[PDB]
Amino acid sequence: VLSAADKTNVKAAWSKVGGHAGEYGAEALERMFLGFPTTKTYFPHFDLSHGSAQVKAHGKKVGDALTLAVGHLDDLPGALSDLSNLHAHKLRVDPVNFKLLSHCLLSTLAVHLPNDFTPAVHASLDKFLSSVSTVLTSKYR
Amino acid sequence: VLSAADKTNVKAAWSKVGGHAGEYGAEALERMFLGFPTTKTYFPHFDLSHGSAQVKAHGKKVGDALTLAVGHLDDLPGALSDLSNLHAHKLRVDPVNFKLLSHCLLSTLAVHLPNDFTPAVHASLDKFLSSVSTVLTSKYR
Amino acid sequence: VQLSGEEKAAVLALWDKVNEEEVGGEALGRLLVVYPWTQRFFDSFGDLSNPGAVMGNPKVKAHGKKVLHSFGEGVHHLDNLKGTFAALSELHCDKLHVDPENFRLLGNVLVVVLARHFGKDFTPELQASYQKVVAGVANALAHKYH
Amino acid sequence: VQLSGEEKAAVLALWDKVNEEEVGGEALGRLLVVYPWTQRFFDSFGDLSNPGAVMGNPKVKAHGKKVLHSFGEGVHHLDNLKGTFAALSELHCDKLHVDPENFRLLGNVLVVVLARHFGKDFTPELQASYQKVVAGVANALAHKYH
Ligand code: HEM
Ligand code: HEM
Ligand code: HEM
Ligand code: HEM
Repeated sequence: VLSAADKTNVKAAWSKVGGHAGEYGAEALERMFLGFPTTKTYFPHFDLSHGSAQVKAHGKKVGDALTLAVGHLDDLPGALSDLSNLHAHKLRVDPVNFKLLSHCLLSTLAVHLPNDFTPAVHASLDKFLSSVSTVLTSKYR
Repeated sequence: VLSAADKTNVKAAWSKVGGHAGEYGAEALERMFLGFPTTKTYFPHFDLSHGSAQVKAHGKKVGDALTLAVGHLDDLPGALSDLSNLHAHKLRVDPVNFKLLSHCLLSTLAVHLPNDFTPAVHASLDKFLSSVSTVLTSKYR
Repeated sequence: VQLSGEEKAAVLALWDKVNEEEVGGEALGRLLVVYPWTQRFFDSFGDLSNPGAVMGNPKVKAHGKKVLHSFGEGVHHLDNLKGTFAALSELHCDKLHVDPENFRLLGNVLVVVLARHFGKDFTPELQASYQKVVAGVANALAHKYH
Repeated sequence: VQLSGEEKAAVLALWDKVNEEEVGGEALGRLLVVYPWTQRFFDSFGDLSNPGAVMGNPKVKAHGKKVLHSFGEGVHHLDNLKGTFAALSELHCDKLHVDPENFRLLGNVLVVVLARHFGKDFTPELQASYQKVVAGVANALAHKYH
């Protein structure tokens, strides 16, 4: 998919994320809900303002799916196919929201890994997240 | 790349375009220059206002490249690779401009093939043009 | 929007020929078929599972007609778009939370449908003026987001 | 932009800690590396062929500082962004013809750079206020296009 150099950078960067993938996934969602209020409509108000358990669970799943993707960069459509059916076919998530989440994920990585989030790594992660987004929005039917 | 159904629709629709591909390519460029003035910066003023030969030549090349793409839907990156080097690496064409041209191309098809430009065909052509655009913006280095 | 006196007259002359029901139904139908995530907002219309179902759906036609009528109000109030669309901006942004990118998408679909219906009379120059009109409407509808 | 009194104070307090040269150079550098088509506008800066060349380039740092200084003017004039950026809108739209999408891209890069420098102090809530600020600036710069 990506270039060999990007693949190398992404695998490397994700090794530094390690066990924090789910925590970063949850924080990225929070950043997204507050920064981009239109994204809140897919979720119960209670889960966004009076709780955190369901957001954290979606956060862990986001983190796990990205970890899976990093291990299958040569075949993203095959590793993430099922998630497109859910997000596009069933829930009809507007594609713009994957761009918003991607920005919030990069923001979250910059906060926690300031020394590892170099310009070259930033560029490769951006391309990775755009490829994941492309797969997630591939099947609206 | 696209789904089997889209591939079928695109090959069919392009057979109705036939020998008019270059003429449609030139008209789509004109529509784009007038509708979206920022796109004019990549070209000599003279070619946009006091002539038409160079626009028509770019138009024919656009049409020929789309015809080539339709015959290689399974491997677009391989058929259009060289054009990405030119448009992205050498000329640094802003990616937004491929979206603008795509819209103007759909507009041009609707003008000339009103009875063949059905909703299903519109949807498949949109996906095709988006895939071509993705390839053309694949190598900024 | 930034329209010359000549462009404005051309824009209004074409609108006299626009059948809001026919064009409206077709524009909304195409939005639903070409950009299927938009279907999330129109569950009440019924079966939207395939192109034939969408284009023939009487609720799609009736709502498309209302959408086009509202575009017509904009075309006749080019100097006060924000004010003309204030209440609609409230509805779309505060109640429905429609992402503004979809306003642009609908505007572009409308232009493609005008092209389909008017053919060669929908010249590159007239399309240019219409692109300024639809951008203007999209921006006015997105006003309550900013 | 739509900012509460509490948000505004939080936004201004963070800006007191912003080194416009350091943050500015880094924001422009990242734009050039992550979105390389933007390099088309900065030929005079010299070698931009790889990340190390870009981030260390003294012209990138000097121009980034000017860009950030101008963001600072916006942060201190949140109630009159259009007026604050009128002349810059003329330059970017009428002279350079920069596509407005790139204004948003730069705004988002700036937010990522603030996050990198401030770490946990750049909370989800403070990022939210900054997103409204950068959207506001992007829109004001795009004003002469509409
Ligand atoms: C990298 C991007 C994303 C990934 C990998 C991802 C992953 C997932 C996963 C793994 C699930 C749970 C599937 C299951 O076990 O039932 C899920 C559910 C869901 N996702 Fe996402 N998601 C992403 C982005 C988004 C976005 C941007 C939104 C909307 C703004 C969204 C909205 C939802 C919703 C509404 C559910 C259903 C929750 C439930 O039923 O409890 N997702 N996602
Ligand atoms: C489907 C999309 C497009 C295709 C297939 C396409 C195709 C081509 C081809 C085949 C060439 C000539 C290569 C050669 O023989 O030297 C060319 C040149 C060029 N294209 Fe495109 N093009 C597309 C879109 C665009 C866009 C959107 C722009 C800018 C708005 C653009 C700007 C240029 C420029 C500036 C040249 C150089 C012209 C010259 O040196 O005479 N192209 N394109
Ligand atoms: C940008 C051009 C648009 C215009 C001019 C427009 C105009 C209108 C008008 C006139 C109404 C009727 C208001 C009422 O119920 O009193 C309406 C309602 C509505 N609009 Fe739009 N609209 C636009 C785009 C969109 C898009 C992009 C979406 C979402 C994909 C959308 C979703 C809706 C929905 C769900 C309703 C309520 C109708 C119902 O409850 O069935 N609109 N709009
Ligand atoms: C959206 C935030 C932006 C702000 C606040 C900003 C601000 C500025 C400022 C303060 C100047 C100096 C004006 C002068 O020369 O007197 C300038 C010039 C310039 N800007 Fe921007 N800018 C922004 C985005 C962009 C982007 C996205 C591009 C293109 C990718 C761009 C390209 C340029 C260029 C080429 C110059 C002239 C400098 C030279 O000749 O080397 N700007 N801008």
